[PDB]
Amino acid sequence: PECFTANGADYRGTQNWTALQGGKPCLFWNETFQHPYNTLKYPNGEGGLGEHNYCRNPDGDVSPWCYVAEHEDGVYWKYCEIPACQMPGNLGCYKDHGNPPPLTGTSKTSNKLTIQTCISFCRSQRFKFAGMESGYACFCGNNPDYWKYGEAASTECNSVCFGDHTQPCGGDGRIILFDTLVGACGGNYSAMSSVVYSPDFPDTYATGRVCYWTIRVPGASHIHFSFPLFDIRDSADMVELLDGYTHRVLARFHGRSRPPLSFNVSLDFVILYFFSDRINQAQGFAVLYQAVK
Amino acid sequence: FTNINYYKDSYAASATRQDFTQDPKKFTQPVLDSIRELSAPLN
Amino acid sequence: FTNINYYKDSYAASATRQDFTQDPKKFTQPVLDSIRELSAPLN
Amino acid sequence: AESAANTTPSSHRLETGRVPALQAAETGATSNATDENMIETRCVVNRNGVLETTINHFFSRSGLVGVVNLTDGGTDTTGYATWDIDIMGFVQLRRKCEMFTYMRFNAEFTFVTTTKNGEARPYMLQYMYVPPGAPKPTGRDAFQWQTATNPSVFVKLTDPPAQVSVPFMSPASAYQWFYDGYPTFGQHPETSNTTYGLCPNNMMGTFAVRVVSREASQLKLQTRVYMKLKHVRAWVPRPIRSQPYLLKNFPNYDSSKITNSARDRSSIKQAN
Amino acid sequence: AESAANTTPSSHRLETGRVPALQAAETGATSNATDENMIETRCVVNRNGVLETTINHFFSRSGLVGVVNLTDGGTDTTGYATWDIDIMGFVQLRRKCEMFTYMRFNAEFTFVTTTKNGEARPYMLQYMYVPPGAPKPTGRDAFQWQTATNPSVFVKLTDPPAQVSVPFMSPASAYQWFYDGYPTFGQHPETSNTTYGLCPNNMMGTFAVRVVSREASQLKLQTRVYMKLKHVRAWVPRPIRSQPYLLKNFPNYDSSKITNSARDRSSIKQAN
Amino acid sequence: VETILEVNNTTEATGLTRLLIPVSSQNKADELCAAFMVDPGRIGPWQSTLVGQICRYYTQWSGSLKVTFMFTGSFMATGKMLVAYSPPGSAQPANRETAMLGTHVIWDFGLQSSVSLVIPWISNTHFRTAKTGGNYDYYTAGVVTLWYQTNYVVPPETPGEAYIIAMGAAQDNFTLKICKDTDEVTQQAVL
Amino acid sequence: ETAMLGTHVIWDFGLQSSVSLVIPWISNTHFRTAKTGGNYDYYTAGVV
Amino acid sequence: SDRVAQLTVGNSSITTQEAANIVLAYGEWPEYCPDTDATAVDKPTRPDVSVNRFYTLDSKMWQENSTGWYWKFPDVLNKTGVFGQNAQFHYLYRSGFCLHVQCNASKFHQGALLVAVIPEFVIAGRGSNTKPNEAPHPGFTTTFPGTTGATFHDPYVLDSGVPLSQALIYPHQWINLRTNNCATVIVPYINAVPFDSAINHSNFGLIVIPVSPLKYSSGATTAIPITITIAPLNSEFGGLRQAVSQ
Amino acid sequence: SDRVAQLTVGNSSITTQEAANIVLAYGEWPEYCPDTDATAVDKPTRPDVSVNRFYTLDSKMWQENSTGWYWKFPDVLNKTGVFGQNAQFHYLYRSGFCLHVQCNASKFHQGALLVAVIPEFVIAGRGSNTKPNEAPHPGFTTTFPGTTGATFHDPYVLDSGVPLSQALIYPHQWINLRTNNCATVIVPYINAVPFDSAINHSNFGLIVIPVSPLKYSSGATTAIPITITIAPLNSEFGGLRQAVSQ
Ligand SMILES: *[C@@H]1O[C@H](CO)[C@@H](O)[C@H](O)[C@H]1NC(C)=O
Ligand SMILES: *[C@@H]1O[C@H](CO)[C@@H](O)[C@H](O)[C@H]1NC(C)=O
Ligand SMILES: *[C@@H]1O[C@H](CO)[C@@H](O)[C@H](O)[C@H]1NC(C)=O
Repeated sequence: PECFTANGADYRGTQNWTALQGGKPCLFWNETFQHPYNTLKYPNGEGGLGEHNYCRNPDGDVSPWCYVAEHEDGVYWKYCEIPACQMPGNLGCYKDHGNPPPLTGTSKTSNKLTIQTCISFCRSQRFKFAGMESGYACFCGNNPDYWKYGEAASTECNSVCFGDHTQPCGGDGRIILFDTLVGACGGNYSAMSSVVYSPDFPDTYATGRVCYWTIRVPGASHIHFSFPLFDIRDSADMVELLDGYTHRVLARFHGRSRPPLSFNVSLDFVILYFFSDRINQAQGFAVLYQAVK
Repeated sequence: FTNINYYKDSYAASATRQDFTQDPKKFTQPVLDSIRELSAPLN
Repeated sequence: FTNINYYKDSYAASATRQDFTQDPKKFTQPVLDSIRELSAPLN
Repeated sequence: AESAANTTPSSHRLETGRVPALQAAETGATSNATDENMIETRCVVNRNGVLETTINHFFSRSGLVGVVNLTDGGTDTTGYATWDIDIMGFVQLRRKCEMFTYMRFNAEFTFVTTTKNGEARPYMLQYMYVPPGAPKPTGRDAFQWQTATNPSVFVKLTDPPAQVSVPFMSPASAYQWFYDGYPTFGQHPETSNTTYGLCPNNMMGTFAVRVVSREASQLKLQTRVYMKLKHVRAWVPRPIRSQPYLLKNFPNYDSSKITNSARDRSSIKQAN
Repeated sequence: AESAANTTPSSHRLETGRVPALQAAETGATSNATDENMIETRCVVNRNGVLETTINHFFSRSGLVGVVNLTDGGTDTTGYATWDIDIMGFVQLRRKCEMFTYMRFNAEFTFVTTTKNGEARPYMLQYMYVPPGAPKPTGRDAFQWQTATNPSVFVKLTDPPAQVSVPFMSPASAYQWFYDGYPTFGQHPETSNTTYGLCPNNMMGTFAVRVVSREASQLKLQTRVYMKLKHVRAWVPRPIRSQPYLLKNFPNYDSSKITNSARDRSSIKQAN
Repeated sequence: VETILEVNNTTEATGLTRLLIPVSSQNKADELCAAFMVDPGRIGPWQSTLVGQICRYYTQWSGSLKVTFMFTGSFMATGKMLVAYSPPGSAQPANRETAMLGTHVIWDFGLQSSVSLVIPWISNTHFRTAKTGGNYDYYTAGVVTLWYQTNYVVPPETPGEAYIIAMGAAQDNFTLKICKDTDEVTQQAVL
Repeated sequence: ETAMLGTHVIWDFGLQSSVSLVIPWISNTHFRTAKTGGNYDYYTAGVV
Repeated sequence: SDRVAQLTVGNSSITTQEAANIVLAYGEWPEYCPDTDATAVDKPTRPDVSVNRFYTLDSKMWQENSTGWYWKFPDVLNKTGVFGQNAQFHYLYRSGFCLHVQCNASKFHQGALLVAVIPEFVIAGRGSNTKPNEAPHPGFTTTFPGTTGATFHDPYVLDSGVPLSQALIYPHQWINLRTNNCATVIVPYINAVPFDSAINHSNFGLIVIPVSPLKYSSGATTAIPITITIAPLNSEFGGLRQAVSQ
Repeated sequence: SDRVAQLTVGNSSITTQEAANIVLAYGEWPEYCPDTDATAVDKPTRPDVSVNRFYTLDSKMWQENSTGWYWKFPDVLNKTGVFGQNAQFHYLYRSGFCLHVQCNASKFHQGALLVAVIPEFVIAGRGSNTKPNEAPHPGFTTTFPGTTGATFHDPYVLDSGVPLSQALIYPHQWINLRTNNCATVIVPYINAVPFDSAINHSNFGLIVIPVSPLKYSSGATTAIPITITIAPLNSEFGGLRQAVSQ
């Protein structure tokens, strides 16, 4: 996994094509004096801008994109379909035809529709998969076959949402799939190696959020942790690592503390604590773990 | 006008003049006692 | 003459007769007091 | 009635004995409660038309009826292609047509023929209408293709599609897609009634087509039939089917895996 | 008024009280100073016509409206080609049409289809008009191409261009290219108002086209739409735009790099 | 012609109990019963009626509607209800004191056991498109909510759970426009 | 913006240099007592 | 003056105390075949008494888990009496019908029934097989139940693929146990041919479906039957030959 | 022909099955203020639709130990809808009212209610203190209960020192659960001044008092609510100014 964000804002890859099969090359980020995004005004990164032609996202778009060579046909920029750019919990986009929908369940329409509102609408009714299309949709379901109409390209399903303007809400006749596990408070996690997001991950986290993520594995030796994404700019809210046998605290992370990229614990009953505040909320976490058997 | 036919047959023409005869009381009120509008249906 | 239509619809015809109704005083003199031609506009 | 309906000005009433909003539904009648015997309305004159909702404007659409293949091979060829004329093959025109019990109309069949991969070469075709009782042609050079006392149409592939007018030709007074009965007499089985519901007064012969040539033609044509209704009269309206069609000439549905008439909601006390 | 205007013979005046050349512009009215209340004119009868300057003769031009591509590849093909019907894509007919606020007319869409390098092979096309609310066809062999209760036109490439008449189909009383408002309710953001100015009563469905075949056709067509206005009525004239268009469905202009309405001169005291 | 609305179209229901509205004796003095949308071309209760399929064949509708309820309880069971219609604007009303500001009819359980709430035509334009939301909320019609007026009182030795059948039809000013294909059928097997 | 919801007159400084604001009789009863406040605020007239 | 009625046809009479108004199907009374619409030449017979009377069928107990029942009217009274005997000897047949369904209870029971006629009520087979050799078809006692009757399996789809909710377009009537205890529908001859065999073709069928379930407290009566009577109004017969059974 | 009624005002309608005749208070219909009796100069506004309709309040469960409830009508619907919004901006007000109180039960319940209007229904304080500093006075939610309502403490003396037995001189109506289930009283504008503020003065008040207790056997329903609807007939407003709350 390379993209731990719903729009691919943190994507540092070396794909200098728009698509790997039947694509046109991307222009360099230093040969683009004509357009307002180049390294001549954004040095030292600013989304990732060096002397390359990689598919970045500096403007807060719904997907990574590059500058294509203008062939006197209008469009001078295309979306880059990155196969290894999907947050764990994003199944992909699929087609939507008619009276049999891909997700047999309840539906909801709204004038403000982000990813997390639909995920919470599908989760508060005990459904497994979420889904949305054309900006205003929320299709819940529990069926194991949601690909009955085929899988579509990720560049096709990049219509913007309504409550937020940096998230892709599928497209016209194209539904984007999500799991209901992302952005929740707590879950009996017993898989081998999963990901844990903060509450209301595609949005900002709410005020007064506190939950318990329990990690139990059937007899592994030790667990391995990692912290791909971490952005909290306040001194009140904090993440903790707890032990549930005699209730001792392993580690205490804060906004002013830079956490290590990886460390080890020889335990299998890990507890996660997260006390929110009421003053400032910017972004959550994307803790990825792995258990060693 | 209205594309009159050029044939000896009569079924080979186009649609003839319209007919607005609805008469919808044969389905909505198929009863024998004419129920008044301002009254109780049962006494 | 003038290519009359051969259809049942009325919007499928060509342009009908012209209409020279200009009435340009609704834009040039949109005032209530009728200003005379040989007079001062303000007294 | 060239327009819909007009509303007369109404006012409030404060008196006993007159109840227009208590129409009993046990009588089998529809509530006749208007707006003027209710909340205070105004005077509006309605100029909205009711012309499009008539039966003659509702059934004057062509739609697809049948698809006929013509392989015309070299060693296992057939040459001809018969197709019995029935409209219960494509669920769109069938669903639109099966909301009535007895109908009577005229037809405007149109034949559109194309090639397999898509191409229009100037090959001449021959469309033949075989009424019930006439022998069916067996072979591309059979004796029945003489078309003596038999209507036929000669048209090419590059020409515009042919279009013929078919009258009302049922032996009864009207058509019917629902025949609750039996065509024959005697004893009827209990295990498999393959003869129940067989519409007797609906068979209209078989449509045939071949290619006018001598030896053969290495081509695979595929003609489509479009039937337009006109001069139509309908009787005894029936409810519209809410189950997926399963068979050609028998109304059936899956006992298990039933489809509800409406979709599901989260709760009953919630409009969204 | 079949002609422009006639001039009556005038003469000189030497007297006080009558001032026709002092029309005050603070009143919001246009100066009504004629020639006869000024320099001495003659008697001329004018036979110049005013017929060409009418709205019906000013909007009866076709112009280009839309260009629709159809790749029809072999492995990453699409087959169909939808195009939402809107006239704010080409700045010529848009600039001619956006000098009024409310308009109402009928259309005479004409479809001209050619090949990539330029050639007219006899391939049959199918133009479909999908109204808003009808499902869009997905695929070159989809279920929606049956055209039951849906208008469509079948024409070839070698045939003359098709031409259909479209009526006035807006739910309101007239069209409008300027809607100072909001389509929905609730709270509206301050950063990016992507919903401001969205004309609600202007969407007219989506136009669709495919190739009638079985397998495929290795060809890249490109059809052009020409819409002629007729029976047109205009209200509330607006000033003509003097800035270059920048977006499809939003009137915008460049804050910096502003274009003046007139060109530059050397000095103000010089006519050349 | 009146036809049974399907108001109980949620899950946990079989085919026959899908067309009924349960009425019991509420402990709280005021509660909300079943509610549903007005637009007959929208997926919901108006899908089980004949007028809903007719309006699904066409694309634009006008005119007033009629929803006729029917009480199928016992003879000794009495009570009052409040059926209320509300034009567009805010969401579904939370309490009765907000919902009774619209068009409402006080209904009783007497010898005549059916009331007919009429839904007036309160649109801004002449025609409404039979299409659900998204960007098409411009053509929404409103919400019909059914409220408990007084209670469902019942004598002893009598079942305290009745059912109300909901029926719906059209008025004299109901008119349709542009015809199209319905969306009730998309796929079909080769017959 | 709160005071202009009542009875108001827009006045200019022209050749005529006097405006006359009329104060209409907007009382609930027929007569008002010429008495100040306390418990007698029932007969107040308003603010110009 | 309206909740009471006495229907007398021939030598039979039906008295009631709690009734709604009679339902006349499609606004047409049953009348004799006019000479313009006729196509046979032999003179038809008209008994006018022995075949025009109220024949009472059996009663069926309406339990809590009941689904419904249906009949075929030119088949129910096809073996019982002078009407059946006259219909077995002849080949042509034409008549109207008067209907009456009794269902009484106390003022403490609740429930509602839906009695209606369905012209050309063809029974659908239940299954998910499209092969012609295994496609399920109904038996003869399912298509033509006889004087007994048949039950429903999926009364939500009317056992025909057509929803019950839209079945209010037919001539119908409700039996609400708090309002009335009987329902009456008069139906004329509905067919696309003037005369037709009364053995190989049922014109229409009656259907009784309880949409509101029967509910009562412990202590009341528990046997609630459904009784139906049929009057063949304006019977005509033609084509006299030997008597056939079926 | 008299126990049924449909009251339609504006966009609302009230249907009933068991009703007595409507009660018209003092034989006077609500009418607009005549020019002879008027005293203001500014032209009054008359919405005639948005403020003239049946507003339904909340329901109140009628238990066995209930005492009664009362409201103040130019105060109940003073914050709800166009009538309240129009009454907060204006200073003068004049209107009549149409009343309707629903209370249904089975044919096995017993009890009777008394619904009546009392012009100038001033609430009395309860206590035995004559000193001005400790004399008990009712609070604002007791004098003006709002859209919710207030309960009685001593409904035998109407919470005003006046006996309930003599309260039949007011325009009244009974709700006897064996006879009817609704009561309707139409009342005109009763005041000694033509126009008056609808915020600092309630003209009259509705009162529902169960004199006969609610009784039923074990097994029947136990939730018996009281629902009330109000129609402001012939509303007029004057003296337009800023909107006040209270
Ligand atoms: C993309 O980058 C790689 C370096 O890994 C290089 O070999 C390749 O030529 C580049 N392609 C383009 C189109 O820039
Ligand atoms: C942009 O960067 C590439 C990579 O080093 C380089 O080859 C190219 O010359 C640069 N362009 C300019 C204008 O400096
Ligand atoms: C954790 O253990 C793994 C192997 O068990 C090792 O590769 C990794 O370096 C360890 N991490 C740290 C921070 O020591």
